[PDB]
Amino acid sequence: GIFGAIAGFIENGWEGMVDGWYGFRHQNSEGRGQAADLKSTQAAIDQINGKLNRLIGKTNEKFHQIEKEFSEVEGRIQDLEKYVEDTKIDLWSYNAELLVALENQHTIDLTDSEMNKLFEKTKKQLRENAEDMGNGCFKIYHKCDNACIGSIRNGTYDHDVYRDEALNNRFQI
Amino acid sequence: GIFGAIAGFIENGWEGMVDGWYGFRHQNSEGRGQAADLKSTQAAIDQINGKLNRLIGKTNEKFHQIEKEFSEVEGRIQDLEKYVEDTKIDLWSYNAELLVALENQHTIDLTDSEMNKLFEKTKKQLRENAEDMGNGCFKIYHKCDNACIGSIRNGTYDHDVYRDEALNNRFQI
Amino acid sequence: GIFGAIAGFIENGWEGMVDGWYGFRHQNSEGRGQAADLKSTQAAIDQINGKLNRLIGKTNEKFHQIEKEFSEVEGRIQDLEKYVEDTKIDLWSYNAELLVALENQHTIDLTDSEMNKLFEKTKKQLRENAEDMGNGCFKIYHKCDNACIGSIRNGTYDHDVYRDEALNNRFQI
Amino acid sequence: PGATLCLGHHAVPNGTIVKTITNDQIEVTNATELVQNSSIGEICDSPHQILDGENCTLIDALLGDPQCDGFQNKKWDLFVERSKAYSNCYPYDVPDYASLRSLVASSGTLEFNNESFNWTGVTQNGTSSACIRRSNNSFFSRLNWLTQLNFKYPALNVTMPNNEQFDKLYIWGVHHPVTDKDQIFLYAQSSGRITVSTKRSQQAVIPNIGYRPRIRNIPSRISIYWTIVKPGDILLINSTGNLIAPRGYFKIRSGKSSIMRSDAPIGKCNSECITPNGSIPNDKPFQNVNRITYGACPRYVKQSTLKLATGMRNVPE
Amino acid sequence: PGATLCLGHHAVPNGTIVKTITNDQIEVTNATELVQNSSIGEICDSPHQILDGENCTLIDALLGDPQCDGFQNKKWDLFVERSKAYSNCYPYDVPDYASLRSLVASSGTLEFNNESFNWTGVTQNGTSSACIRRSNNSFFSRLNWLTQLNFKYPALNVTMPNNEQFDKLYIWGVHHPVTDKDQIFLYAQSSGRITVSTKRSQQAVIPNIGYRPRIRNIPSRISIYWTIVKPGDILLINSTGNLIAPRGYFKIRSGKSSIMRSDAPIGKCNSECITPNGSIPNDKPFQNVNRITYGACPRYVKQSTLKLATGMRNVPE
Amino acid sequence: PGATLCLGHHAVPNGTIVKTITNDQIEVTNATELVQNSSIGEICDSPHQILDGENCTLIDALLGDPQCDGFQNKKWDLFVERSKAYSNCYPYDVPDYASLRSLVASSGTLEFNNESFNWTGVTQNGTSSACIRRSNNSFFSRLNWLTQLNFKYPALNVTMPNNEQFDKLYIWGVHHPVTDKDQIFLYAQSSGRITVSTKRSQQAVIPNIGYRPRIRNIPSRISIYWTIVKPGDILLINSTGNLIAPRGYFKIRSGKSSIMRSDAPIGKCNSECITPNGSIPNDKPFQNVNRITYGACPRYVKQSTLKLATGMRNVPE
Ligand SMILES: *[C@@H]1O[C@H](CO)[C@@H](O[C@@H]2O[C@H](CO)[C@@H](O[C@@H]3O[C@H](CO)[C@@H](O)[C@H](O[C@H]4O[C@H](CO)[C@@H](O)[C@H](O)[C@@H]4O)[C@@H]3O)[C@H](O)[C@H]2NC(C)=O)[C@H](O)[C@H]1NC(C)=O
Ligand SMILES: *[C@@H]1O[C@H](CO)[C@@H](O[C@@H]2O[C@H](CO)[C@@H](O[C@@H]3O[C@H](CO)[C@@H](O)[C@H](O[C@H]4O[C@H](CO)[C@@H](O)[C@H](O)[C@@H]4O)[C@@H]3O)[C@H](O)[C@H]2NC(C)=O)[C@H](O)[C@H]1NC(C)=O
Ligand SMILES: *[C@@H]1O[C@H](CO)[C@@H](O[C@@H]2O[C@H](CO)[C@@H](O[C@@H]3O[C@H](CO)[C@@H](O)[C@H](O[C@H]4O[C@H](CO)[C@@H](O)[C@H](O)[C@@H]4O)[C@@H]3O)[C@H](O)[C@H]2NC(C)=O)[C@H](O)[C@H]1NC(C)=O
Ligand SMILES: *[C@@H]1O[C@H](CO)[C@@H](O[C@@H]2O[C@H](CO)[C@@H](O[C@@H]3O[C@H](CO)[C@@H](O)[C@H](O)[C@@H]3O)[C@H](O)[C@H]2NC(C)=O)[C@H](O)[C@H]1NC(C)=O
Ligand SMILES: *[C@@H]1O[C@H](CO)[C@@H](O[C@@H]2O[C@H](CO)[C@@H](O[C@@H]3O[C@H](CO)[C@@H](O)[C@H](O)[C@@H]3O)[C@H](O)[C@H]2NC(C)=O)[C@H](O)[C@H]1NC(C)=O
Ligand SMILES: *[C@@H]1O[C@H](CO)[C@@H](O[C@@H]2O[C@H](CO)[C@@H](O[C@@H]3O[C@H](CO)[C@@H](O)[C@H](O)[C@@H]3O)[C@H](O)[C@H]2NC(C)=O)[C@H](O)[C@H]1NC(C)=O
Ligand SMILES: *[C@@H]1O[C@H](CO)[C@@H](O[C@@H]2O[C@H](CO)[C@@H](O)[C@H](O)[C@H]2NC(C)=O)[C@H](O)[C@H]1NC(C)=O
Ligand SMILES: *[C@@H]1O[C@H](CO)[C@@H](O[C@@H]2O[C@H](CO)[C@@H](O)[C@H](O)[C@H]2NC(C)=O)[C@H](O)[C@H]1NC(C)=O
Ligand SMILES: *[C@@H]1O[C@H](CO)[C@@H](O[C@@H]2O[C@H](CO)[C@@H](O)[C@H](O)[C@H]2NC(C)=O)[C@H](O)[C@H]1NC(C)=O
Ligand SMILES: *[C@@H]1O[C@H](CO)[C@@H](O[C@@H]2O[C@H](CO)[C@@H](O)[C@H](O)[C@H]2NC(C)=O)[C@H](O)[C@H]1NC(C)=O
Ligand SMILES: *[C@@H]1O[C@H](CO)[C@@H](O[C@@H]2O[C@H](CO)[C@@H](O)[C@H](O)[C@H]2NC(C)=O)[C@H](O)[C@H]1NC(C)=O
Ligand SMILES: *[C@@H]1O[C@H](CO)[C@@H](O[C@@H]2O[C@H](CO)[C@@H](O)[C@H](O)[C@H]2NC(C)=O)[C@H](O)[C@H]1NC(C)=O
Ligand SMILES: *[C@@H]1O[C@H](CO)[C@@H](O)[C@H](O)[C@H]1NC(C)=O
Ligand SMILES: *[C@@H]1O[C@H](CO)[C@@H](O)[C@H](O)[C@H]1NC(C)=O
Ligand SMILES: *[C@@H]1O[C@H](CO)[C@@H](O)[C@H](O)[C@H]1NC(C)=O
Ligand SMILES: *[C@@H]1O[C@H](CO)[C@@H](O)[C@H](O)[C@H]1NC(C)=O
Ligand SMILES: *[C@@H]1O[C@H](CO)[C@@H](O)[C@H](O)[C@H]1NC(C)=O
Ligand SMILES: *[C@@H]1O[C@H](CO)[C@@H](O)[C@H](O)[C@H]1NC(C)=O
Ligand SMILES: *[C@@H]1O[C@H](CO)[C@@H](O)[C@H](O)[C@H]1NC(C)=O
Ligand SMILES: *[C@@H]1O[C@H](CO)[C@@H](O)[C@H](O)[C@H]1NC(C)=O
Ligand SMILES: *[C@@H]1O[C@H](CO)[C@@H](O)[C@H](O)[C@H]1NC(C)=O
Ligand SMILES: *[C@@H]1O[C@H](CO)[C@@H](O)[C@H](O)[C@H]1NC(C)=O
Repeated sequence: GIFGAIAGFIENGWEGMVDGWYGFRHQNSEGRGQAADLKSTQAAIDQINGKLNRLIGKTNEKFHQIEKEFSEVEGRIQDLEKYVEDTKIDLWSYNAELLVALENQHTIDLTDSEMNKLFEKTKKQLRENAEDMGNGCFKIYHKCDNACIGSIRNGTYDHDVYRDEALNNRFQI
Repeated sequence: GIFGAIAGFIENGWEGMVDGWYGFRHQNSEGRGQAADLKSTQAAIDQINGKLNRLIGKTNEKFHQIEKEFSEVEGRIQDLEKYVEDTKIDLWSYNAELLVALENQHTIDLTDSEMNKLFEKTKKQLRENAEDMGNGCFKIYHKCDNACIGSIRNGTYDHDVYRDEALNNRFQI
Repeated sequence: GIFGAIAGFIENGWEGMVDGWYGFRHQNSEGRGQAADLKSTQAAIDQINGKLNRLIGKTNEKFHQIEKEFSEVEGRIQDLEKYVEDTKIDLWSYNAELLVALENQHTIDLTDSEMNKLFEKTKKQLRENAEDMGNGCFKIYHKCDNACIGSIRNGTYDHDVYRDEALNNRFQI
Repeated sequence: PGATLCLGHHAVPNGTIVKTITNDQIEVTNATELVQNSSIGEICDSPHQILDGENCTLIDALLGDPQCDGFQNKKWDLFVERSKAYSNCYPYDVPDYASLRSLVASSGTLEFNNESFNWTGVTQNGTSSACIRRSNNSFFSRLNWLTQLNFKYPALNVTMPNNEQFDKLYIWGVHHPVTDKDQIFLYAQSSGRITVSTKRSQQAVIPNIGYRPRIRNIPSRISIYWTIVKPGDILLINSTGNLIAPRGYFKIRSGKSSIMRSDAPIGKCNSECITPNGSIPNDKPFQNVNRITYGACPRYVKQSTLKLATGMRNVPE
Repeated sequence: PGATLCLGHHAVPNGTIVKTITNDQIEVTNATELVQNSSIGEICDSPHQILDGENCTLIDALLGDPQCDGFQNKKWDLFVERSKAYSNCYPYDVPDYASLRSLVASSGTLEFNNESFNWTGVTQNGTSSACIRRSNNSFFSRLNWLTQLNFKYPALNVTMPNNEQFDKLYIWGVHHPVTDKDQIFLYAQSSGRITVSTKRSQQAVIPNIGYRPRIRNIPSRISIYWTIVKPGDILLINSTGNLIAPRGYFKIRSGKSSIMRSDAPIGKCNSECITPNGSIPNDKPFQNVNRITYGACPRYVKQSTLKLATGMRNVPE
Repeated sequence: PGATLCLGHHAVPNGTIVKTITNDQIEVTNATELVQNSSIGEICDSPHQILDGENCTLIDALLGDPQCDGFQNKKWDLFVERSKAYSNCYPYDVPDYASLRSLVASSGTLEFNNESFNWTGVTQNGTSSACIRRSNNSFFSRLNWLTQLNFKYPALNVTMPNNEQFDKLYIWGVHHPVTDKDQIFLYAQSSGRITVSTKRSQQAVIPNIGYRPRIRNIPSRISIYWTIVKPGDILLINSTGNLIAPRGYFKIRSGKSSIMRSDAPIGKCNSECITPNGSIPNDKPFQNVNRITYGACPRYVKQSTLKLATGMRNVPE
């Protein structure tokens, strides 16, 4: 995808994450765990639902039209009726092909984007207390128990609380 | 937007910025201020003008066509004339709907991108002398008066001049 | 482009890189050199080939249609035949114009993206051992001979080997 | 020691293949179908007013073929013509059959008003053994077969003004006898002539006496014509033999009515979109069931499937 | 202490709602309208050559109805036909009226060249009280009503070669008298016959004697026909009564000319795009004023508004 | 000291200008053309079955003009009609020429089966000096000019049932003599009449005696008509003079056949896409060579060039 996260620097998805589309796995002093991120998940879902709302249940009413099957050979007029219809169908068929290709490229890109946004947000949050391992994981350079990990996931992590501990751990020899 | 800056990590826009689309607000020893960034502003504007030039004042000449209103009931030929026109109009109406949707998605994304590019450029510029607070703001870890702030905005900021001061401030206990 | 790398923070391309689309130039103790990155190059090429495969050698068969040139003045029927064809051609001409514009915007953006992905990957790889100079170049803060540079290009660079040396060089006065 | 925090995304074991700008096969976590590819095999009677032609074509119902008497004055949103339909009255043809069928279909009504035409000097109500109604010889219900009276057929010059605020549709015909003999027996002179006119139109027809191949054992024919008469205008029938006279006019309306050829049975159900194959759901934007449709329908396309991604790229473990 | 440097973007207090791929309502700082939804209510006389039909249809101007004499030999880019137009000469019809109107409209000229047809044995220049010109009985200016001379109408066999490098358009007609009496009074024999031919065509017409409903109190008619004669070809009129003869030919050109039904007044102004509602600006790519257009025009669409974002997402403080 | 590692991308000295959403001129490293703008100037004989009309129109080959005898029973995917084609048999016209040409073109075969029509009381095989075959007077090969025998022409009433499982296409005509004299010399009565009918159709034609401008010095004409007869149906020719009789029927098929007007020479080569300019390669999705095409062809567009970027933005050093 165009952001390079999904099928990119994130090696693979998590089949065992069934309560969200994006989220966090951690390991700390109290174990290892997983939690879905609802905001990023909802952001992706809302956008996909927006597309769907623009395409599902939105059909157009037509009534009396032209004939499109013919039991007799007639020549010029019938040639024209058939050509008009063939023309129309090919144009709509093209429209449908293009629409799906564009929509699908865009869906993949926007979902990749949301993954990237969550990663970026988390990176900035951690400030000088963690380093990016390159695979979507941060090495957090301080004790970070379950409440600490929760604080990161919930946006209440105060980097200043841990900064001294983290800098000492990062920049030791 | 797809970059996550506008309506993303940048909490909101600035109604009081009327001389550009993107820019800088600062606080330092001499006060607080705002300045537009002309390059990013112009980059967005140029792209939007490029679209507009592809759509405004570019109409197509048609002369003798077919009739499209009828005062008598005729059957087959008139059915065909009406169907051809209805076909055409629906195809153009689709084209117009799609065009605007795609153009608008793209305009939002490109403007988000330019915001992101300016942020990234500034981040790299500051090197080890500042940290990203996560909301589009950098905490600059050295005295940075008005000329200093101007130097950042103008691309003449020499990070080496302040690096010792900044590192000492960043990595203290 | 939408990522800001190609014709952005990367000042210009390299005419002397003829064995790949993206790559690395270095300077170290043993000289200066260039090497193509095959993975990023192939990623761009694969995507462009994917487009091409969707457009080249994929034509549609039509046989008996309507007449489109006329040696006599006839009025209503001929007006309709001409209008149907003019309608069709204008719709396809629009489709072709739009297709190329969208495809080309996308090709520029995806190639910009791949440049950006390679830059990001390299940045993360280097961890605390290098700093981004803002122009696509990293200042690597340790001795990094040819095998070392090769290790970065090949994804076998172990940042821990050099970290002490690099931190000392980065954070000196 | 510290901690590790990894950002990630879901994946499924059963992904779906979709197309993009650059890839004709890429796996996403989920997708939805945009092409409706099936029908339920019946035409729902709701919410459109369906009129099943059964054995009658619309034109037979119009003329009043005896098996079509139950159709008198009925309206429809959609008239459904069956492939088994057949005529069983006097054999006939309609020059520009297709246009008459179309304009009646589109009008959406068989509403007929009788009018008292002044037919003096001729025998009215001619019947035939080729058009049996309730075991008697009969004729088209809406047509009046005029023949000689007292071995005479005088020149008709009959007027009917349209003082309504709607158009009137007149259906009338010409009889083509099989022989010069039969011609004189029916109309008292060797050559028929019909002129039907209005202020803004005139249709002139001469019969062609002669044999045609037998249809239901009848080698003679009737040719059917129509004339629309607007408000303030007048119908003039100026004839000297061979006229198959109108008994009145059909109302012509405008609206959403049409006709469809189908052998799908009518069901007691509710579906907005009708195709000849049966009604189809209209949740999807596209369909490949039939290019022929009526109502709020997905657009016909050639593809049998188009999958819209409704999830991210699927990257299994 | 140090400093803080924040990157940001503008916003406005009055944003505009636009559509995207995923959102049918999202606010941006600015947008521009892509659908032209209004006209100025008049058809600008520039830059296209406008010919206002006034009381004349193009066909009436062609035939030379007396109120249309001011139209002789005029050209147009766009002929404008008014709904109030009416004929006031001999009542007539034109089989395939629509095609003649179209081909003349498209030709864009009423240029007429007189030709000296050899009309021997008949009285030329027949007139009528149903076609008053300058208080006298008259006739269509471009048509020559031929009648009997000395109670005879001999067989005409008149030739006119096209030795020009353009096509010639011939307009001619058939008169349908009201009675067998009137027929003999005018043409000396009971049955008319007209044959108009070229190397590559032949049109044969028999008059139909009889009453039609009165139009401006006249119950007789003229049926109008046309014939195009190419370079190297020849017009042959082989007639024995009832001919309404051409006096010459119209030039047929090709180019950008057309015809439009409109009641919008002509204004002294300059606008490229004409609709029946009036001229419309053509800055926008689309329009919902009228599917009928002439000139450099936005394309007709069903939407009444389509807003193109010309700014970023608007995120007020 | 340390090291420097710079990331970058290639560039070329000779970039190509392409269009995007926002820029009508942006330079990329490489691009490919999507509009085919040239032909090789010849129509390849493979892989479609090409039938070069040479001097014959399809209709002349159908009727059996003597220069077209080599065309008998031939099939085609594409019939190519040359602008130099000319008729050299009895001068004729075809009402709705365009439709007959179309339906034969589309059928793709000149397969003709002779049938033994019962022509009793008339002289068969009439010939003319206007249709020379091998230095003798002749006629259209597929038509049978019937004339009087022993100064009589009795009433024909000839039947031909279609007991095949295909449709039959019948071509027949009416002769229009130049004089009442010539009429009697040929058909023994002053007035011809032809009626051709089936169960589901009837075509009636009266000859028009009179002069037409000479074509190859002949001032008389034949008018050509056609009749399709389905399985279970019957052809009835009920005539009393002036009939140009069919000798049999053409098979009508359906499939991929057509006709094209072109003066491009036929080459010994292989190309899927044919235009009147010559065959064109079909690698590109679009083409601006000709709106007229046959086979697997790029779609006609107005643009003469559309460049698809196949590389990144080009940023020279
Ligand atoms: C894969 O993607 C598709 C498309 O996003 C997704 O299908 C959607 O699933 C939802 C939920 O299952 C469907 O919503 C339902 O639609 C039906 C039929 O129209 C309605 O009857 C339902 O209404 C009831 O339920 C609602 C709450 O869910 C109540 O609020 C309501 O009052 C009713 O009780 C309901 O709206 C939706 O129709 C489909 N969409 C499509 C296009 O099929 C699918 O679930 C995804 N698959 C996976 C594995 O994620
Ligand atoms: C919201 O977005 C729209 C579209 O981007 C934007 O409208 C544009 O504004 C500009 C400037 O106001 C317009 O440019 C003018 O157009 C008129 C009419 O065609 C011309 O007469 C003008 O020419 C004069 O001015 C020029 C300098 O501005 C001179 O160089 C010239 O010689 C003339 O003196 C001028 O070109 C433009 O037409 C519109 N575009 C559209 C599509 O309406 C609008 O301003 C934006 N709104 C906000 C609040 O930003
Ligand atoms: C600029 O972009 C275009 C489009 O990407 C690019 O053109 C392509 O180049 C390749 C390689 O030169 C072409 O591939 C060849 O096509 C021909 C004709 O169809 C085939 O005969 C060739 O087959 C032989 O070679 C193959 C290996 O290359 C063998 O495997 C095979 O068995 C045959 O021996 C071959 O496939 C391709 O056709 C074009 N595409 C187009 C659309 O023109 C061009 O090279 C790029 N320019 C630069 C400077 O990069
Ligand atoms: C002119 O030719 C037509 C067509 O061939 C002739 O029509 C045929 O006339 C005979 C005479 O009765 C018909 O025969 C009848 O058939 C029915 C049905 O099977 C049968 O029950 C009767 O006992 C009788 O045999 C025949 O069907 C009919 N054919 C067609 C195709 O219509 C006609 O006779 C000729 N006319 C003249 C005046 O010579
Ligand atoms: C055949 O029928 C037609 C149609 O009904 C008859 O036409 C009518 O003829 C009368 C006789 O003059 C016309 O009356 C005149 O009307 C004018 C206008 O108001 C009036 O000023 C005269 O004093 C006179 O009353 C009548 O308008 C006309 N109707 C129509 C509809 O055209 C015709 O008479 C019949 N023909 C024959 C030969 O019997
Ligand atoms: C009715 O008018 C037509 C059309 O003008 C007359 O046709 C013309 O008839 C003459 C008499 O023979 C033709 O002349 C011949 O021309 C040939 C070819 O050059 C020449 O070789 C002969 O020696 C002779 O001169 C003339 O071509 C022909 N014109 C056309 C246009 O067909 C016809 O004579 C008139 N008919 C009657 C019955 O009066
Ligand atoms: C709906 O009916 C149409 C028309 O009968 C079907 O399309 C035809 O299918 C048959 C058999 O598969 C083919 O021989 C014809 O060529 C098809 N005709 C056209 C015009 O496509 C169609 O298969 C039916 N669809 C469904 C879903 O029942
Ligand atoms: C429609 O026509 C069919 C066939 O003509 C009718 O079915 C026949 O009806 C007769 C008379 O009652 C029965 O004797 C036969 O059993 C039926 N024949 C066949 C082949 O089915 C049918 O009844 C008519 N339907 C309507 C609604 O009028
Ligand atoms: C331009 O004129 C057209 C045609 O008269 C108008 O469209 C019609 O509007 C009336 C009244 O609103 C409706 O009853 C018709 O159904 C409309 N006809 C069609 C074909 O759409 C149109 O409103 C006018 N537009 C402007 C801007 O003046
Ligand atoms: C177009 O026709 C109208 C109506 O026939 C003409 O207006 C009438 O002209 C007469 C004769 O001078 C006047 O007595 C009336 O006052 C007008 N009647 C009405 C109802 O307006 C009009 O003059 C004609 N216009 C042109 C340009 O010839
Ligand atoms: C193919 O032939 C077509 C038709 O003859 C050419 O298009 C015409 O070109 C001439 C001369 O340039 C113009 O006068 C006509 O107006 C054109 N007609 C149409 C319908 O466009 C075309 O130039 C030829 N193309 C090639 C590549 O040979
Ligand atoms: C097609 O017709 C042309 C012209 O009628 C024929 O060419 C002439 O043939 C004659 C008779 O042998 C020669 O005397 C001339 O030299 C030719 N004239 C011209 C102007 O070329 C040609 O032979 C015919 N072609 C076919 C295939 O029948
Ligand atoms: C974080 O939010 C979760 C979700 O509701 C909550 O249960 C948890 O207590 C929070 N943890 C911390 C440390 O704030
Ligand atoms: C930065 O550029 C501005 C804009 O012109 C200029 O006025 C200012 O003096 C510059 N400041 C510095 C510190 O370079
Ligand atoms: C890196 O990969 C290249 C490419 O094959 C190889 O030749 C080189 O030896 C590698 N260098 C190191 C230091 O791993
Ligand atoms: C994938 O498998 C699950 C598990 O049974 C099933 O519920 C789901 O509907 C499947 N989804 C798709 C899109 O195939
Ligand atoms: C019309 O009716 C009148 C009066 O009955 C009669 O003289 C005339 O011949 C009729 N016309 C036709 C064409 O039958
Ligand atoms: C928004 O308001 C300003 C202030 O009056 C006005 O000048 C401007 O034109 C408005 N713009 C839009 C797009 O509504
Ligand atoms: C054509 O003119 C000739 C000579 O005047 C005449 O004999 C013939 O009858 C005319 N034909 C017609 C159809 O009037
Ligand atoms: C650019 O120049 C090179 C060097 O001669 C040439 O081989 C190549 O084909 C050119 N490419 C394009 C796309 O013009
Ligand atoms: C008519 O010509 C055909 C074909 O040359 C021949 O078989 C037949 O015997 C001829 N018929 C007569 C009656 O001369
Ligand atoms: C049809 O043939 C029969 C018998 O030969 C004859 O009486 C009748 O006049 C013919 N009809 C025509 C129109 O020639």
